Amino acid sequence: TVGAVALDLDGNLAAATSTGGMTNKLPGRVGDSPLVGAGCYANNASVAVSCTGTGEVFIRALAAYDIAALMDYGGLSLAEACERVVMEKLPALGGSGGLIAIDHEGNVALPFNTEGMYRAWGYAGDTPTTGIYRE
Amino acid sequence: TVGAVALDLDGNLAAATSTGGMTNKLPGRVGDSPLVGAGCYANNASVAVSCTGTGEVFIRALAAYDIAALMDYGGLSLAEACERVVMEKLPALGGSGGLIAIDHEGNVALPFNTEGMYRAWGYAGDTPTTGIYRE
Amino acid sequence: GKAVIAIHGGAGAISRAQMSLQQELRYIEALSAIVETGQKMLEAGESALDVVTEAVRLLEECPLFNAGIGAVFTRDETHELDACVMDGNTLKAGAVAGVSHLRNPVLAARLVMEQSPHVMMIGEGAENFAFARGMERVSPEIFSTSLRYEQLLAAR
Amino acid sequence: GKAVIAIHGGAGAISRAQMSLQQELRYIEALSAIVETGQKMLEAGESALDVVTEAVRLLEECPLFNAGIGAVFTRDETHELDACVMDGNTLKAGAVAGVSHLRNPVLAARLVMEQSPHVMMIGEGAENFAFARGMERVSPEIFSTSLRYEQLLAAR
Ligand SMILES: [Cl-]
Ligand SMILES: [Cl-]
Ligand SMILES: [Cl-]
Ligand SMILES: [Cl-]
Ligand SMILES: [Cl-]
Ligand SMILES: [Cl-]
Ligand SMILES: [Cl-]
Ligand SMILES: [Cl-]
Ligand SMILES: [Cl-]
Ligand code: NA
Ligand code: NA
Repeated sequence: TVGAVALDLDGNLAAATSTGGMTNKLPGRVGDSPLVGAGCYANNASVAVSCTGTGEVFIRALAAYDIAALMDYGGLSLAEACERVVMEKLPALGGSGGLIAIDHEGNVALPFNTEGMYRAWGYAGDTPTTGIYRE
Repeated sequence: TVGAVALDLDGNLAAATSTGGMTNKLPGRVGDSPLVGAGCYANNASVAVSCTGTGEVFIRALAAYDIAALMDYGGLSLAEACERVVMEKLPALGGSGGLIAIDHEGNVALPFNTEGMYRAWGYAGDTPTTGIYRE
Repeated sequence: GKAVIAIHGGAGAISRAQMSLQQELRYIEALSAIVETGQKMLEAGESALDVVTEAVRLLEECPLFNAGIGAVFTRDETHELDACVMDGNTLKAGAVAGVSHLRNPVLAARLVMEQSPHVMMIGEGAENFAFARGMERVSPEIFSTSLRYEQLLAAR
Repeated sequence: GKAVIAIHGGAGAISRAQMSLQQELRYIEALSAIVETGQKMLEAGESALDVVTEAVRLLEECPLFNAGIGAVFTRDETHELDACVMDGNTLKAGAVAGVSHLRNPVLAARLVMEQSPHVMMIGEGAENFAFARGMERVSPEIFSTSLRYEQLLAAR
């Protein structure tokens, strides 16, 4: 699975996710990636999110939308919402993975509960940061 | 589209939704009905929900899960959450339809913004109620 | 206790001006029969999961409602059926989309939840999975009704 | 407020002990190139929607990442691809699932959002929808790599 999130100069947010799924999946299986609110979500009022991991749990937990709702309704910061979803809620359901997220103010988070997550981020006009393993 | 939600004697919630789609539908189109958090959602900690309406909007607004999130994070009552989603948010996006919902306290709601919704409900041991039109 | 069921047979396809009382009564009777079955199951201590599954199976079987038997037709004069079921106790869910050879999509959805490592299955893969688990293959025309076919001809 | 982009190429068991720095650098270089492309687009005033679409297209094209070229294999040694795009400004979204004959699922997803009233299309219907609108049909072996095939063979 791969993905991207962004905040543009007009203040608009967007998210995209794409995948081949999981190795040896049953033909016809659909994971979180193509499901709005599960593997991909964007709303100018809150956040843009793209997920990766054990798809089934991200669907059951509506991971991407949950970040948005925790911020919007719960008043949590992007960091707090990410901590709750990725480090607490997903593991409790037996889910492994992570996500990338940008909120409407330009805060960025790349939480994951796995050994690694291929990732990168950068502000326009600045040098980007890359990563594979745990911070 | 059809659906059911229930709270049992053990305090468990469940939801189900099923549909044939739309007359003259473009083959391969998927509405909210089979999508967790859009047309069907259940969680013992909040609510069970089954939806019916303009599929696209129920997906974009994650209607079923939004009821749950508004209650869980926003502190809204079931009634308040249903009003918010069905009478305000869905129409704002050009959606029409309704849903049925039962919360973990046993409150039941059957909101709809259309001229009608085929529906029925009943508490265990009581006489059931049916409805087609508004009022 | 607090046990309770609600069901629906769809919103938006209802117009008082275009309906008769006998038609309305048929819908009332259909809804009443299904909700009463669900209530009885709840009263007997059956699970919410089994209750919503049976209620939706009955709504599928009922030709009055656009699910299972009585499904609307697509542009190609076919039926493409979708369903989902979710258990609030385990947070497990099962769903199928785009199936045409399974009589009861809600039962297929439950099969995905209970007998696969997945939440959602689509199309022929979903069908093959169900068949392998012993669910019967049906002819795609079993869902067809003249009422819905005439609606397709009109829509065209 | 500053424009910004983040990308990912998947989360999982990535073992440093089994890797060399030069092996790691191939992923680092790939990620940097794509993020830099996105940054430049943002700096130039391109829309968030166009930036995420292009970044994901590039991630699809890369064989290092499991999307598009380099997709994992199903149990039957086939490729079935899924993608979604969502515009936070309009709350519109487009998605495809279970496609095998479209080179860039994210572009097909974007096509659903922009050239149809729908959000989600699956399988053959999604493919036909795209083909009717100028998107080219490909054979799924274009996505196959020995690396992912060995992983399937090993998973067996
Ligand atoms: Cl709101
Ligand atoms: Cl109406
Ligand atoms: Cl009469
Ligand atoms: Cl049969
Ligand atoms: Cl008939
Ligand atoms: Cl891991
Ligand atoms: Cl070196
Ligand atoms: Cl091509
Ligand atoms: Cl290769
Ligand atoms: Na039916
Ligand atoms: Na790729």
